[PDB]
Amino acid sequence: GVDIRHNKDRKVHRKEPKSQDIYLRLLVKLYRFLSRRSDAPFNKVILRRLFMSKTNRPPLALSRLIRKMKLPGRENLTAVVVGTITDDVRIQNIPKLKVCALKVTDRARSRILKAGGQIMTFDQLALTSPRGRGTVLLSGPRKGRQVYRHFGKAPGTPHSHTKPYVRSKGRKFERARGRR
Amino acid sequence: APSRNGMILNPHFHKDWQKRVRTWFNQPARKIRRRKARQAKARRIAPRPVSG
Amino acid sequence: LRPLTKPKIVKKRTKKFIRHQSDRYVKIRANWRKPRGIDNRVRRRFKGQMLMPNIGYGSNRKTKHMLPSGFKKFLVHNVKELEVLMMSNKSHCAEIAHNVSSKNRKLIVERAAQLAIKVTNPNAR
Amino acid sequence: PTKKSKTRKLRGHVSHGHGRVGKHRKHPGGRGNAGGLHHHRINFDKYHPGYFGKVGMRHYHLKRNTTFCPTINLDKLWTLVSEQTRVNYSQKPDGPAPIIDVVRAGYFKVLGKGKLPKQPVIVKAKFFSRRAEEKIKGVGGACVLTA
Amino acid sequence: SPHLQWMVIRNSSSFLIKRNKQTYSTEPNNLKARNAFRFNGLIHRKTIGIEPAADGKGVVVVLKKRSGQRKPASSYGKITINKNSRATLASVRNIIRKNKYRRDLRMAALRRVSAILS
Amino acid sequence: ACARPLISVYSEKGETSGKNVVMPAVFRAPIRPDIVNFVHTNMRKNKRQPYAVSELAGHQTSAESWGTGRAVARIPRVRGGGTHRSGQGAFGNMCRGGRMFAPTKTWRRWHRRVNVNQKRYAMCSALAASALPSLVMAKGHRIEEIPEVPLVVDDKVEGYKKTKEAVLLLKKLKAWNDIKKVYASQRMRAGKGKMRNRRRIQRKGPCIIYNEDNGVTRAFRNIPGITLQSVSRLDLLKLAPGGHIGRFCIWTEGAFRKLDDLYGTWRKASTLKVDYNLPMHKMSITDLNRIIKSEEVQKAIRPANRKINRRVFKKNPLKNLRVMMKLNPYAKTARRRAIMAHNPDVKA
RNA sequence: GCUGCAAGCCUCGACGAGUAGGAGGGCCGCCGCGGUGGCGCCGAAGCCCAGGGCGCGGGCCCGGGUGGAGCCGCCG
RNA sequence: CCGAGGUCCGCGGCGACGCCGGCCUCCCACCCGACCCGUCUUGAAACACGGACCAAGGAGUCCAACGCGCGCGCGAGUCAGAGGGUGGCUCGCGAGCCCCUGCGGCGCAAUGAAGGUGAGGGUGGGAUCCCCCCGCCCCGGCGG
RNA sequence: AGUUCAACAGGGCGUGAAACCGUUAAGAGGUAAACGGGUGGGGACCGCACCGUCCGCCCGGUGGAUUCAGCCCGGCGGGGCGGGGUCGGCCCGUCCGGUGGCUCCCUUCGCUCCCGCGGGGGGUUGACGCCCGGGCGAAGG
Ligand SMILES: [Mg+2]
Ligand SMILES: [Mg+2]
Ligand SMILES: [Mg+2]
Ligand SMILES: [Mg+2]
Ligand SMILES: [Mg+2]
Ligand SMILES: [Mg+2]
Ligand SMILES: [Mg+2]
Ligand SMILES: [Mg+2]
Ligand SMILES: [Mg+2]
Ligand SMILES: [Mg+2]
Ligand SMILES: [Mg+2]
Ligand SMILES: [Mg+2]
Ligand SMILES: [Mg+2]
Ligand SMILES: [Mg+2]
Ligand SMILES: [Mg+2]
Ligand SMILES: [Mg+2]
Ligand SMILES: [Mg+2]
Ligand SMILES: [Mg+2]
Ligand SMILES: [Mg+2]
Ligand SMILES: [Mg+2]
Ligand SMILES: [Mg+2]
Ligand SMILES: [Mg+2]
Repeated sequence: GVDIRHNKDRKVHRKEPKSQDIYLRLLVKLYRFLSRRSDAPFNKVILRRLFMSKTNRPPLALSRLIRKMKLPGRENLTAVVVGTITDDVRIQNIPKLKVCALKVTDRARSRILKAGGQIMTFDQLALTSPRGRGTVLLSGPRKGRQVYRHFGKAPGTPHSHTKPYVRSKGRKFERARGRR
Repeated sequence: APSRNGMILNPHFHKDWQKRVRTWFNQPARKIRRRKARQAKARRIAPRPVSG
Repeated sequence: LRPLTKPKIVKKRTKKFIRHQSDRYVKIRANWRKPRGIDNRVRRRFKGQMLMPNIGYGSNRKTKHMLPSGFKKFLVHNVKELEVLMMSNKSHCAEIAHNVSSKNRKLIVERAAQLAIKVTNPNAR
Repeated sequence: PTKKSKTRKLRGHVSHGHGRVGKHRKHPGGRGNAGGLHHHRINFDKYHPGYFGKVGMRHYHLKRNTTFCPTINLDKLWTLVSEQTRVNYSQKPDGPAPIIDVVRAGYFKVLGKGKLPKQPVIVKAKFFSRRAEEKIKGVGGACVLTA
Repeated sequence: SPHLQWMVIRNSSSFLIKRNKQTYSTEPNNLKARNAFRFNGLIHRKTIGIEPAADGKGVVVVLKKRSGQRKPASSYGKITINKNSRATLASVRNIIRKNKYRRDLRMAALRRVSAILS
Repeated sequence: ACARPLISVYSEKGETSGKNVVMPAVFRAPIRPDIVNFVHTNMRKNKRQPYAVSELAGHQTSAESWGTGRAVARIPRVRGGGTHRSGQGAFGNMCRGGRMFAPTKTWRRWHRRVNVNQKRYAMCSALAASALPSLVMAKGHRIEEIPEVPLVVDDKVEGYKKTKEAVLLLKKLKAWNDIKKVYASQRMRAGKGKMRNRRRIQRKGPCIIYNEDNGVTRAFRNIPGITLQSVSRLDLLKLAPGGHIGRFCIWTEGAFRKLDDLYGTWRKASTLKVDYNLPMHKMSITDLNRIIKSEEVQKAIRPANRKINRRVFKKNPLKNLRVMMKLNPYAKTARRRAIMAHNPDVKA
């Protein structure tokens, strides 16, 4: 026999979108052809995110997309995001965005188009930019869910700052012995 | 009973709740019973408004 | 009706995998069930005991489901399900179902002879 | 459904996924939240600190309609009016300013969290914060009250 | 959009036959009766159909027209070739190769002509 | 989406009558078989009646276990008497005539609710599949001779009042073959479903969507397989039978006009449904061969590597000669100087 | 020439014990429903067999006998 | 041809249900191996327990609530629930469709026992992308 | 003997499993019987030229037949972003030409109509229905 541990032979990486969506699996059939033959590091990152789940594809608000486009060097590039571009109602101006995403909400689609912008899809992106040139791949706040506020050391340890699971946030709910 | 991080549940199922359970299987038939009562009342007060 | 080729169909085991202690009891059918006891000889694969079906006994991928004649079996119920074997008639042979009547069974044999399709049970009634 | 269940793949395994040494029995650690201070103390003091004891005063007849006070911030303040209204008065800042009645929109108090666009605006709310009115006066506009 | 329609017919279809570790399709415009995006006959905009004639003599080469896309009654053209073995294979070969009409099913269609002529 | 041709309105007797109606945007909605299947399996679950075993079953007896002391198996046994019932197992699920394990209660979740937006999404994907020749012929309907896949007929058919006027129209539109399939499918159900008022089973036929019920429902009643539905109230369970999309629908001219107002194009929202519009497409160009073979993508991919590399079988370079000089060209020179060394030649 | 069921096919290298337990796959099996494709008094279900075979296996197909009215494949 | 793993452009006796073929299943013989399963147990072939045999039945379920992962719809919103409107119906349809001045639930603000008060970017690493120069080029890219 | 398609439906009578038993056929039996691996003997049922290594593509001669082929004329039908090929409409999306009236954004102003507040006309669009022989999209038929 051979002295080797088979504990971590399997690499747990999603190699196929767990969704049975038809249009999403067609984009996978498109970017798998580019991840093999285009020889561009952009298509290899879009292919991963087409597999990822909804929690690994968080929304991207307009304000969080506008600020990343106003950085120096993003003059006439595209804002690629594998997910939904939600609207940020507490922002006012839209500076002529050129985005490309799977879904765009009805208000975000209106504010981008009314400002003269352009909204694309991942099939049009692979048509005009097969190498992925002139793109700015963005993402949303993956650690922005309420679920991550409960993850930590423990609610009852020093320097925890972890949100405990309670039925209702009140006075008689876990504030007596250990919180003072 | 507890295993790891979770809520402290309080399911009030310590009485004999199985003897007092009301199933809403007559909910759609009760809409027809109420509606036919409004139509029957409407014909009884035909010249008068039905809402009251 | 010879097939496209007759390769050497080698089988790693021709016997059946008999269930443990199925020779001592009538209630214990010969259908294989994995022994899961704590002190079982077969499960612990002692020497001279009954063999357990592993994946190593898998037949060659080119000769799996291949009849001794070289063809592969396909169950048909009428002449419509037979004409799908018109193409690749060198690799697949038809087999008339058991619930068909002797009236319609003769029609499948006559139509299979025209399309040069082999039937495993030509004269079955 | 049951075809996707776990018991369908446990047929044949004796202990049914609950061990042979420690067999699955009926309540081996007490029912419900029992032993929260005796043999489950390590669980309650680690994930639910503050569970035992009293804290605060008792309000006997609490009516939630009395403490009803929904708040709104300055960033979402212009959501109570149309987007066209925010622009029709943005071009003419010469004194005509739109009146935003926060009370008639379902809110009571106005808080100064976000940034406000530099446009004169009159706000009607029952309560204002200190920084809420400072940002409205600085941008331009009044903070009138409503009972 | 054939690639969009294939994602609905690949597993759930009225013509799909799954048994004996095999998969066949029984659509009228399938050459090898194979379940694949290449041979499926009611999905593409250019499909080659080869069927025997009304009697035992002849070969009907059914081709899908260009204007007959959403009109099934006026979508297929029948071409009856009742000739010898070489003349029938030569006529079908020139229909596929010299018209560039479904040029990938060239040899697959030639082998179906010689299969129905016997 | 923007690929909407001009649909013609066939007369009640023959070919087109000159009336053309623009194809509503609903037929270009995203085709989502995973949405229609999810909604169907929750809507078809919503019409079923509850069944339950009586709570008194198994507990109608008074039985106490005999306990330890005798060779019985320590199970509740019926009280003494002079019957065969005395001494038999009473309560356990293993006992004959006893209670079942976990008796099926009548208050389980029979009904499942679906989001109103997902019910409309599944309806748009079911209508969009009724406009493609592939999805309808692969659904099972024999429409290989119908004049056009979206079968729009004149509003005169709404005034039909006799089945002879309805069967003749289906023979003119070549849709009678889809009904002859229904006759040949009428058979007997397999299993114990025949004892429960489900004896005879058959197949589905061409659905017919109308606008005004001036006799259309009663004119198409007695034809097996015909399912009539108003344009305003479309049930997904009858327009997508068994969860599969592609129901052959026969539309009326009046129902085709209102169909654009029920769900609305992408330019303007609907009117008969407040605050609703068609779902957007996450993929505009759904033709992979047009994107792969395009003029702009072929300039970014490498040439196809169609040379398979088999395993080079390793021969021993020490035993073999031609593979040793392949790895070491000097081996031929070192070998010749060694073979020649065994030749007894004399030097100076 | 051949395939392209891309959930497919092909190439290369290493590896393979296992109770308690976890996970995946099942064109393994039973009953019922919505679709769909059939079969049957020229003989269905069931049952029996020193008959011909398939799958590593769960099991399955065919032939013979018996039986006399219903039964099954695939997608959910 | 000591070369990307085999071919013979070599050959013989038999071929009528018999003198040929099946090796899995049936019966029998021999050689080697081979103690009875289940279960508790550090340890079971045990002088540990249950099991004479066969058939049928026989044990992880349903409801409420919670957590995490995943699929889907919409998105700072979301869910229409009680109920109402009905093809005047309703055989399938106690389904489905429609809209409630969306009441309300959960989120959009936290903190204090409470009165109450109430939220303005920098550094390092970083998928990806942008730009510049020098060579080659099948003018699309490649290499530094 | 007779009835019935059937008495392999003869009265607790459709189908008739397993345990168990009788009988017939075959074989064996001193170290309980069975079992795994290997082969041999026997048996019961099955399969297999008649040149089933004379099947198929092409080729070369021999010998019987060709509503006999290339080529040409006429009609029909179809293909043709690498046919653009010159002339033309039509549908949808979008942006202009706002080309003229209805909702107008809670748009500024005048005004019965009850004790300041709810009603009815005129002047101003990021919006529908029309028109452009006005564009634009490998957006379509
Ligand atoms: Mg535990
Ligand atoms: Mg632990
Ligand atoms: Mg075997
Ligand atoms: Mg052990
Ligand atoms: Mg286990
Ligand atoms: Mg146990
Ligand atoms: Mg335990
Ligand atoms: Mg213990
Ligand atoms: Mg428990
Ligand atoms: Mg009792
Ligand atoms: Mg005893
Ligand atoms: Mg009972
Ligand atoms: Mg049955
Ligand atoms: Mg293992
Ligand atoms: Mg059941
Ligand atoms: Mg024990
Ligand atoms: Mg113990
Ligand atoms: Mg002992
Ligand atoms: Mg005993
Ligand atoms: Mg049983
Ligand atoms: Mg937990
Ligand atoms: Mg009997």
